[PDB]
Amino acid sequence: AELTPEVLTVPLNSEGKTITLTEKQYLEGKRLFQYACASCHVGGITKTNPSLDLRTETLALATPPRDNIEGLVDYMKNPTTYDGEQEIAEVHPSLRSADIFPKMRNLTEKDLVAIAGHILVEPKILGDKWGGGKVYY
Amino acid sequence: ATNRDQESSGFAWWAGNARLINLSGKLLGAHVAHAGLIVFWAGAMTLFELAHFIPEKPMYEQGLILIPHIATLGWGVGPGGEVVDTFPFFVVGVVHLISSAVLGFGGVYHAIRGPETLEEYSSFFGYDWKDKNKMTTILGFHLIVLGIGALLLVAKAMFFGGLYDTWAPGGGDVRVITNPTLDPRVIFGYLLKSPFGGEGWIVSVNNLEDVVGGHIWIGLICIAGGIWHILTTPFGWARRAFIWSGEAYLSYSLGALSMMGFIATCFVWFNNTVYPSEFYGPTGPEASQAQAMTFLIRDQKLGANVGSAQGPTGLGKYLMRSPTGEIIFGGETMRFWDFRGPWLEPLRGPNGLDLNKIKNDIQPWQERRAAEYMTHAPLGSLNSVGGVATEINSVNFVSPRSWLATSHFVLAFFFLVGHLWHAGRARAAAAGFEKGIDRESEPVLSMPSLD
Amino acid sequence: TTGERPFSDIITSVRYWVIHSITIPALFIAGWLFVSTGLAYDVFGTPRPDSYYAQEQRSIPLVTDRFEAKQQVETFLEQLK
Amino acid sequence: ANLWERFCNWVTSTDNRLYVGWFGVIMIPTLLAATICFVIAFIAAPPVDIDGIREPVSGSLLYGNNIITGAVVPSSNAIGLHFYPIWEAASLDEWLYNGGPYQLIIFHFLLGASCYMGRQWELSYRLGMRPWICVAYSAPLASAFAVFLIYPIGQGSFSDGMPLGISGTFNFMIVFQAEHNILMHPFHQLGVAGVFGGALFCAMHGSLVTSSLIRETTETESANYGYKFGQEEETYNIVAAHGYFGRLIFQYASFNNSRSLHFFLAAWPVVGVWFAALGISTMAFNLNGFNFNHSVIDAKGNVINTWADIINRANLGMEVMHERNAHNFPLDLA
Amino acid sequence: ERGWFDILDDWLKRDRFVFVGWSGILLFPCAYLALGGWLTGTTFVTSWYTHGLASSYLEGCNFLTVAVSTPANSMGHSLLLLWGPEAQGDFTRWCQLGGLWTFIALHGAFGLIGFMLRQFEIARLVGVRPYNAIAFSAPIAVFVSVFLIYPLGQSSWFFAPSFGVAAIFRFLLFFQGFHNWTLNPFHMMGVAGVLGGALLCAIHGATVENTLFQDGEGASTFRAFNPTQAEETYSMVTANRFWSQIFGIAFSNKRWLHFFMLFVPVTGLWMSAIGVVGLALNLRSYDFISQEIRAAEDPEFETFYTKNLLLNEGIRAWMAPQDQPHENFVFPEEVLPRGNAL
Amino acid sequence: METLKITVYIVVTFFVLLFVFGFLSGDPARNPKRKDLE
Ligand code: CLA
Ligand code: CLA
Ligand code: CLA
Ligand code: CLA
Ligand code: CLA
Ligand SMILES: CC1=C(/C=C/C(C)=C/C=C/C(C)=C/C=C/C=C(C)/C=C/C=C(C)/C=C/C2=C(C)CCCC2(C)C)C(C)(C)CCC1
Ligand SMILES: CC1=C(/C=C/C(C)=C/C=C/C(C)=C/C=C/C=C(C)/C=C/C=C(C)/C=C/C2=C(C)CCCC2(C)C)C(C)(C)CCC1
Ligand SMILES: CC1=C(/C=C/C(C)=C/C=C/C(C)=C/C=C/C=C(C)/C=C/C=C(C)/C=C/C2=C(C)CCCC2(C)C)C(C)(C)CCC1
Ligand SMILES: CCCCCCCCCCCCO[C@@H]1O[C@H](CO)[C@@H](O[C@H]2O[C@H](CO)[C@@H](O)[C@H](O)[C@H]2O)[C@H](O)[C@H]1O
Ligand SMILES: [Ca+2]
Ligand SMILES: [Cl-]
Ligand SMILES: [Cl-]
Ligand SMILES: [Fe+2]
Repeated sequence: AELTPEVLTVPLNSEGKTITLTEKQYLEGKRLFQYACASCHVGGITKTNPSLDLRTETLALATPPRDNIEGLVDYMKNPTTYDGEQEIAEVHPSLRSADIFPKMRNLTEKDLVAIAGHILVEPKILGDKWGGGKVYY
Repeated sequence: ATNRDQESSGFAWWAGNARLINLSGKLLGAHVAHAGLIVFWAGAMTLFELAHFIPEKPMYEQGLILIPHIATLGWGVGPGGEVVDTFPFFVVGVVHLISSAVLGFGGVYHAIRGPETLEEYSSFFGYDWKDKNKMTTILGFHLIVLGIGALLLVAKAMFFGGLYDTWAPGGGDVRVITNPTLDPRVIFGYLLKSPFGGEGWIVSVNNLEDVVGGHIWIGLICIAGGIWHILTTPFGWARRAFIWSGEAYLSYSLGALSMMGFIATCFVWFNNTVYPSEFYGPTGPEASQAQAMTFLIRDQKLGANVGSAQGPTGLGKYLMRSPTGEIIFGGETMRFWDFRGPWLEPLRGPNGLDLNKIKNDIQPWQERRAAEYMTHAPLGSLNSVGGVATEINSVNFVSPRSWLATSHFVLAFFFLVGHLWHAGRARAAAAGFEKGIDRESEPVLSMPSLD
Repeated sequence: TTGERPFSDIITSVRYWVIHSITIPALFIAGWLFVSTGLAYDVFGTPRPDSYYAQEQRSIPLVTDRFEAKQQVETFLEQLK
Repeated sequence: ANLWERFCNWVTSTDNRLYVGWFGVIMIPTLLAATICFVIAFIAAPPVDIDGIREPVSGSLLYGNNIITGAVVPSSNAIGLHFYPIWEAASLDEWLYNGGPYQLIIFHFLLGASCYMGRQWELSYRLGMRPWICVAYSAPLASAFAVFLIYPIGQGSFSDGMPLGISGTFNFMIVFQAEHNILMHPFHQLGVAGVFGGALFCAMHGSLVTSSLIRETTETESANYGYKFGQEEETYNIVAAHGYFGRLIFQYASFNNSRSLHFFLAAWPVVGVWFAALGISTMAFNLNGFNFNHSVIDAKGNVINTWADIINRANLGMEVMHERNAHNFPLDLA
Repeated sequence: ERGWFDILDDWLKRDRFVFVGWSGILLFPCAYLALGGWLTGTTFVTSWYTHGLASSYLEGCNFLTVAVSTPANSMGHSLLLLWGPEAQGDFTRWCQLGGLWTFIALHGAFGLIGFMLRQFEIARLVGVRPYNAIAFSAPIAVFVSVFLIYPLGQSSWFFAPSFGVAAIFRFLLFFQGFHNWTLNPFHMMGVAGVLGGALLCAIHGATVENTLFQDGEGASTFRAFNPTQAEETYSMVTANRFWSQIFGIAFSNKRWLHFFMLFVPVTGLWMSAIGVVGLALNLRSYDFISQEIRAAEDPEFETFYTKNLLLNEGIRAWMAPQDQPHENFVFPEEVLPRGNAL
Repeated sequence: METLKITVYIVVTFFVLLFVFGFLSGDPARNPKRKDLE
């Protein structure tokens, strides 16, 4: 098995446009995810709130949908609760809250795309392991 | 080659440094060269830390143990422990590194070039281990030096910028200490606290006024005793109780260092005042309490009445009573209810955690701080996979508190072994049987049989 | 002593090092090339990183018969496209 | 000859059947207290709420235990590291419920055993011996400190101290593997080499000396009567032993110096057990064994399992089942 | 009669740097091949087709995780000869099917026989009693019971220990979860023998070193000993008085002392071997029936015995699907035993 | 419980003093060889 362009092709937006990441983007997304996100999200779960995971099926049913690049990039700028009703920048890392989450200060727009691409590609590789927790270790 | 082989000295090569016992000049060289190594490491390690340091990451995510020591003293940091200026870290490293060349130079000179013995050269720098007067005088000088060192910390705190105060109103900040605690009932009352849970002996010091005032007392005490030991000679009761020899003196210091290493191990594990969690990461108690707080907050936001939620055991799922009645966090963290920290004390009332404050006054910065500390608990593998032993690879993390506590327990243990080794040997050498039993004089042969 | 030349004699002799300054690196380089040419994989039947699985499968090619085990492995190897 | 000097001369006398000495003055009462409490508690103590969840565990013989399952149960998790002498309880019945006896036993035992180590130094001084037998005893002594005191301190509770029982020991070991992966820690591995090697060199030295006993007896009598207590001459031929063992391996792999041979016999297990003690003592601060979970990844990024991942599955099973009612939140952080 | 047999005997028994002997004809090829097979396998050979595991340096494993793994369960107890009906002479297939495991195990068994014959042979030539060989029966009993008898009682070689560090750790944990092996009194005796032997090693070595006679002037006491001296180098009388007054009892017979040091670890290993023979048949010390009857009926009855069985139950359910891939266990999340929260 | 506490405090203090005064009582000289150690 190989990391092919098929694997690296993910939804860009809700209208069905796709974008194909490079292997360098994917690996950059993994490094930046570890840098800024894995302390709570290792393996696609959420340690401080295990009810919400990073499975694509879970992201598809968020409001607004987060199962694509634009939704995930928007989440990292201005995160909301699962139903979209509330803005949680004050307790979740984002560009809007880079003053209180200093690791977000040196993330650029290009970095957000790569992190987003990692989150969308990893389940295509790991299957149930992604967001499955210890049962699938 | 004076005393530089086994036949002349009686010591094999693997005990070669024992050949130095009565060669004060080379022994001086060895000690000065070695201090140069200590100062070298401090300087070089700091520079390595600085080169590898990203100011946007918490120190505790970066494998730093020296910069946190400097930051705690009030250099380079501002409110909340944010790094505002890395130049002080640079200075501290460079100056230690440059100084190590001076110490290395003197050490190499005295070790191989200078006079091997100092008694012929200078009666002031010369010494005999058995001269109780000279030994207490040398001890007296070094007590005065140590006492000055303690007063430098006071001067830093009161006159040269202050100290980083994790408890400062508004999130932690550098603060000048204007009223150090001088009341000896407070300062010495720390020494008589039990070392067990909820008391914690001196590890429990929780405010900078006590820290600074304790160093004033220690500075004076060391200077006074240093003068005392210059002017006096050991009394008769002391003379009869001790062994007076180089190895014996070494053994006493090994005992002392082992004890200090064990205390340092607990200090860094439990204390979050002189080891601020901003720089070192949360303590183990702290991260465990932070998890209870995180899920209390999450569930209360979902509509749970956390005060009346009965857990599976019948004890409260979120809150319960300590054995003396205080309201505390539930679950396995019941063991950690003695934890105090700036992010938690606003919820504390006279009876412990206050349900009204919990319901109404939890600020977003507290939720942030608890989620950060819960996810940087001091658990991790030897290859620096952060988390419980069953976690997958992803997070490269081992808390500085674990690094500092494990290393100093190991060092303290071996220094206790060294004390036993050298105290037992000093006693035997003084009495004259450290090389074996004299066949013609075997003591047990002159004793009555046991039965 | 048992008659053989002492080891300390041999390994401080120029002739020993004239010989072994060649034979030691030559063996090392042969071992390096055994891997770098990919020959080790084929001698022993060890998967390369891209041959543990087919592109979309997640099942192990586990041997399940005693006397057709050889053919089972060959069949698993075909199915790698 | 005043009464204090008389007392000191009796205390330090080399003529007592059992040496007392100054360490013995602390040793004797603390070991007696710990022994008496242990025996009574092992037989008759009521169940103990070890994990603080009002779920008492029965440890004594009268309450349904045999020799293998019985234990003196660690004190309650609700107490953590607080000091719990009898006089801090409102009654003996409270003290028993909360595992009071555990604290009394281990504190008196650790004091008594530290003084046992001092007593070994002390008698060697009175007899004109070299001083370091007590340094060998520091290795088992450090190990007891590791499981009764140091590990409780790092984890914040004497309830995670080792129970004083056979099956209690096994419980402690299994949970330790789940929470620290001790099998993958090099200090436990050095400890295994210490005690495996200690047992190997024990049988080795025993077999070699026994193999080279000098014929002094007939076949109908025990060869042990060929040695006489106090005799001046060695009872075996070390040259024949060295000649056998040097040929078994090669000549330079064998000892012909009895003094360095016996030093090696002392050092190997003592150093290994030191490392074992330090493993427990440093995993007390959660610096755990090597973690290679999902370390091997294929070209696509599939996880390729190693034996390390199979170990992890076993550790998870121990993790999720231990103390099954004691955790309300998803991470077992202590 | 000085025929070829006696001339060969002459050459085999020459006093050389490495003694050879008749025993050496068995010992050296078998020991060399078992070691060479382990190094070859841990460096280059996979366990993908037998276990679903990477297991070689080539694949990225390290010293702790490499192994030569057991064959697949479907091989049964096949000798797995290179020329046998499974591999059929194909060296690559043989490696993939687990032929290196039986190769190492069988050459290792015969190497161990050869080492023990070497101990007899050299002892007979030098003129010493053969107690070193007798003591070596204990490592042989352990090797044969764990690597041969145990899997022969089970379904296949697959359940034997695999030859690697972490693979052996998995073997320890399997024995706790499935066999409750810590509860077994034959293991308990083995533990006593091994820890007691380590204890005797430490205490005897320390006692000799601290009752030495001053037989020289140096502070390094090692030089003051001559292998041909007739005198004891340490005081048995002083040693005996020390331990009598510290511990109550002491050795007084030096021959008994060194026989005892042989006896204790050798007997311990032999006892552990017997219990493992029982486990070959699943004849475990798993339960105490009296405890189970009480606990079934009285849901307030809890002991460290019942606590450990719950741990075993966790080990079995959580490790079995990955550890026994040929069984095809599919355990949905909802059937997995778990405590609260974890 | 208070009587128990005072008793233990007194007992422990008694044995500790014996230990300290014991080793203060010329202990280096209590060996079979050289007494003159001071
Ligand atoms: C911190 C570690 C340390 C220090 C400071 C010393 C110091 C000393 N050792 Mg000890 N020793 C040590 C560790 C140390 N040792 C260790 C680990 C072992 C076991 C191997 C020994 C075993 C041992 C034996 C057997 C002996 C000593 C002896 C000595 C003394 C004389 C050495 C000599 O004459 O060499 C001469 C060597 C040289 C001239 C070669 C180079 C030496 C220089 C100093 C190298 C320094 C390089 C440095 C980069 C230059 C910086 C210059 C710059 C600052 C300007 C000296 C005071 C001797 C002694 O006791 O004499 C009475 C002796 O016989 N040692
Ligand atoms: C300030 C601390 C201190 C000082 C000044 C001394 C001084 C001395 N010791 Mg003592 N000792 C100490 C602490 C100290 N010791 C401790 C903490 C222990 C317990 C381990 C000992 C145990 C001990 C024993 C058993 C003996 C001494 C002896 C001696 C004398 C000869 C030392 C020598 O030449 O070693 C030479 C140095 C070496 C041979 C090198 C040792 C190498 C170490 C083990 C490597 C450790 C690994 C390292 C930390 C990390 C790995 C590095 C690697 C990756 C490169 C000398 C008076 C001897 C004596 O009694 O003489 C009177 C003796 O027999 N010491
Ligand atoms: C007080 C001692 C101490 C402590 C607590 C730390 C802690 C740390 N170091 Mg530092 N460091 C130290 C001393 C220390 N160091 C010394 C002496 C050096 C010079 C060698 C360094 C040079 C250094 C570098 C270059 C780096 C670190 C790094 C780190 C971090 C990662 C450590 C790691 O992964 O270890 C791995 C674990 C081991 C190697 C285990 C060592 C096992 C030893 C050999 C056992 C010894 C036992 C005993 C001493 C011997 C007894 C023998 C017996 C016979 C008596 C961690 C914060 C890393 C970092 O993150 O920097 C920001 C990094 O890159 N350190
Ligand atoms: C504590 C360490 C120490 C001690 C006790 C000594 C002691 C001695 N040295 Mg050595 N030396 C040392 C370290 C030490 N030195 C260092 C670090 C170096 C490199 C600079 C040297 C280089 C050196 C040389 C080249 C010579 C000596 C000589 C001597 C002898 C005569 C010195 C004298 O009379 O000065 C009189 C006192 C003074 C001049 C006062 C000096 C005040 C200093 C420089 C200012 C700082 C004081 C302050 C406390 C420093 C704090 C440092 C701290 C932060 C680390 C004497 C035995 C001489 C000798 O061996 O004769 C044969 C000699 O020729 N030393
Ligand atoms: C490095 C520090 C240091 C060292 C090595 C010494 C060493 C010495 N001092 Mg000096 N002293 C010092 C600092 C030091 N002093 C300081 C800072 C002062 C000013 C306060 C003094 C004031 C002083 C006086 C007035 C006297 C000495 C004396 C002595 C000599 C006898 C020591 C003795 O018997 O202790 C043994 C300790 C005791 C007997 C204390 C009682 C025993 C208790 C019960 C032990 C408790 C241990 C326990 C674990 C404590 C844990 C912490 C605790 C606080 C809770 C010895 C040479 C004596 C001497 O001969 O002077 C010429 C003497 O009369 N010293
Ligand atoms: C005696 C003896 C010994 C020891 C020795 C020693 C221990 C020595 C020491 C030494 C030392 C201790 C030395 C040091 C030196 C130092 C130096 C030489 C430094 C320099 C520095 C510099 C040059 C700097 C630079 C810089 C800067 C300024 C800035 C930043 C960057 C950099 C870093 C580049 C031995 C054991 C061997 C043996 C024999 C005898
Ligand atoms: C700084 C500080 C502080 C303070 C501190 C202090 C004030 C301290 C003190 C300390 C001290 C003050 C200590 C002491 C110690 C002591 C010791 C450690 C002792 C010892 C002793 C000994 C060891 C003895 C011995 C012996 C005996 C017993 C018998 C006879 C003989 C002899 C002598 C051997 C505080 C906490 C506030 C806060 C923080 C900071
Ligand atoms: C199987 C087989 C065979 C055989 C083969 C062989 C015989 C091989 C050999 C092989 C070998 C013979 C190999 C070897 C290798 C080696 C190595 C790989 C080593 C390494 C080492 C190291 C790495 C080291 C390390 C260390 C230590 C351990 C300690 C000290 C320090 C150090 C760090 C140095 C035949 C063909 C018959 C047939 C088919 C099957
Ligand atoms: C809480 C701990 C308090 C520790 C207090 C430390 C204070 C130090 C003062 C110690 C008092 C000096 O008094 C000390 O005791 C008595 C006095 O009868 C003597 O006691 C001893 O003397 C000699 C020592 O050579 C012995 O042979 C003899 O058996 C014994 O009588 C000590 O030699 C003396 O040194
Ligand atoms: Ca003086
Ligand atoms: Cl449990
Ligand atoms: Cl919990
Ligand atoms: Fe012996």
